[PDB]
Amino acid sequence: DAENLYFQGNIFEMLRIDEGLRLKIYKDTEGYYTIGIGHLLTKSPSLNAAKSELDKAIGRNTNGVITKDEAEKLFNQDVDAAVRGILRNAKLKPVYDSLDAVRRAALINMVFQMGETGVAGFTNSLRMLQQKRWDEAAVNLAKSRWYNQTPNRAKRVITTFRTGTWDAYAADEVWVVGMGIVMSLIVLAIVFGNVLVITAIAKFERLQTVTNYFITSLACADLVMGLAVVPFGAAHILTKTWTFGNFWCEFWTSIDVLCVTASIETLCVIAVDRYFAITSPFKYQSLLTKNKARVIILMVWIVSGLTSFLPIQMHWYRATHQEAINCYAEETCCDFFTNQAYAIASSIVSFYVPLVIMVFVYSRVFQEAKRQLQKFALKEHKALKTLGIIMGTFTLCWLPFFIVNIVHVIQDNLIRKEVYILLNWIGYVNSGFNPLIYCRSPDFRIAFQELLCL
Amino acid sequence: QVQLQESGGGLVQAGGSLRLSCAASGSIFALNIMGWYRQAPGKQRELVAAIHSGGTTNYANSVKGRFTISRDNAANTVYLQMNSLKPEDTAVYYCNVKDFGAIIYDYDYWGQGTQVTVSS
Ligand SMILES: COc1ccc(Sc2ccc(S(=O)(=O)N(C)C(C)C)cc2C(=O)N[C@@H](CC(=O)NCC(=O)O)Cc2ccc(C(C)(C)C)cc2)cc1
Ligand SMILES: Cc1ccccc1CC(C)(C)NC[C@H](O)c1ccc(O)c2c1OCC(=O)N2
Repeated sequence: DAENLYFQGNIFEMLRIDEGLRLKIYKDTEGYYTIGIGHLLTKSPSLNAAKSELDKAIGRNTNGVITKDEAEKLFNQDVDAAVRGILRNAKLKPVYDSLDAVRRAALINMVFQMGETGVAGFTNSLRMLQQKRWDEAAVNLAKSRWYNQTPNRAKRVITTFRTGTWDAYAADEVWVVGMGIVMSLIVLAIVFGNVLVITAIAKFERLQTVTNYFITSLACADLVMGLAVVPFGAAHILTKTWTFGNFWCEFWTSIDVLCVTASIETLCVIAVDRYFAITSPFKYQSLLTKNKARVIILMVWIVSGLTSFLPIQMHWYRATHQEAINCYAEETCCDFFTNQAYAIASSIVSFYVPLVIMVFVYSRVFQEAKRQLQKFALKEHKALKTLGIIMGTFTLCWLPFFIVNIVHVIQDNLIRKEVYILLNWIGYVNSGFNPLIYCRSPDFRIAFQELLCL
Repeated sequence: QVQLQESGGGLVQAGGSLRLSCAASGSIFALNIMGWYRQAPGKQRELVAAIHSGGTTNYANSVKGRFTISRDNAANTVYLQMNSLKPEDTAVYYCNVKDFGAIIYDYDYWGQGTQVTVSS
């Protein structure tokens, strides 16, 4: 067959898109307790009853959480059981034998979800599939209770019967392709822009100022983001696994919290710096010797190091629940789990304290402007646009992540994992935007003009 | 789109007094610095006297106690009062405007230029 190409059309890839890999017991659309990939633990309303059924199926005390290895085996046990039920049942097998392999998955998909006896209930609909009345059965199936409870999944199945193609499922794969090239472009902009900013200030003596020294610390944190944090995050998400061992992912996690904390705090430092330099240019200039601007950045990185490496390498961030323990003991799993104390403590230091200081700073900059020795002119509006981009971009990139992060602490299961990852990557791209915001100055544009060889 | 109009360039004897006046046109952000820079022959441009929009000033050490900077109350006009002029004070005084409209970087405006001559 020689088909090792991506999205082979088959039942296994069909159901995984529909059900999804969840390693903890969860309640499905109907309300029943489900684990793994659509594995129905029990029809009982007691989580305790579902656990013992799970423990009987697995053979150990799962505590409600199974490994990815075990979840795969239940799925295959569930798929083959659905295949056996079709071959055993007298209504399904005549329909099943007369179906091409693509529409066989759609029938097995139904039997997977609703069972042998439940799917055999479609007296007219199954009879239409024998007679190859696809569109006519498609309209028939859309009227079922199965359609009302899960309209989205039924559409994919009903369309799959109707066309005999994987059009309902093949489109999902473009997402992984488009996500990869988007994740790719993000790495380029962060590495290119930040190296370009670092190189300009270091090579050109005109740019070696105090405010730019703060820019340099910002550019270094954003650089390591694009070099270290972001590339492995793309590799982690696309391949669905971690391939570098436990130690390196805590060390990767350690760099992630390190750079983001240092980057955001430096934005806060730059904000206050410009407040002082704009509202008291002369007193401020007396203050900052080269040693202070050096010790300030030192504090930012010491504070950032204490938030990132010290809790993570000392296992203080470690969560205590069973699903965290397994991912901690699994070499290939590096999902992010933390106790409530670290999540709150890190969020305040990394984001909330800088946010409050930043918001207050630019407010007073805009507040100081009106009480000066002086009629709705342009540059006052033009200046207000500039800070709106600065604070607006910072806010819109990171405020969803750390709100959702804190919301995840207060109430569990409210944040699905995809939203949590998406917003972090929307936070990741602030590193690419920071050179575009803070390096608009005339001396930068000249330095970039010569660094790019005109 | 902004203008700087420099006035008061003078020939004067040593110890005499000069007054330099700068006026600005267009639209300038409220948070700004207007100052005076001089460049001596074969020397680098240096700060002489500066005033912030809020009234805070700054003077070079060589001109402290001798030069006084003042500002118009509402017309973006700056006056440099130079007294006890020394022959070392012989340079060309440039009207400056430091502009904070773009928050991250200060953006300068420069004046035309006026000659000050002190005769020993
Ligand atoms: C961008 O992020 C920062 C950058 C620089 C700093 S410094 C600083 C800033 C403002 C003030 S002000 O009182 O509000 N006033 C002078 C304002 C009108 C300017 C004082 C200090 C200072 O250095 N004060 C000195 C006392 C002093 O010399 N003069 C006080 C005065 O003139 O009133 C005590 C001090 C020393 C060292 C630090 C560290 C090491 C943390 C940077 C902080 C404070 C801090 C944060
Ligand atoms: C490993 C994995 C798995 C799935 C999705 C994303 C990731 C990568 C992770 C979560 C490490 N990105 C860290 C994120 O940028 C971040 C930065 C600074 C912080 O102070 C915190 C923080 O996360 C939450 C926290 O409480 N504190």
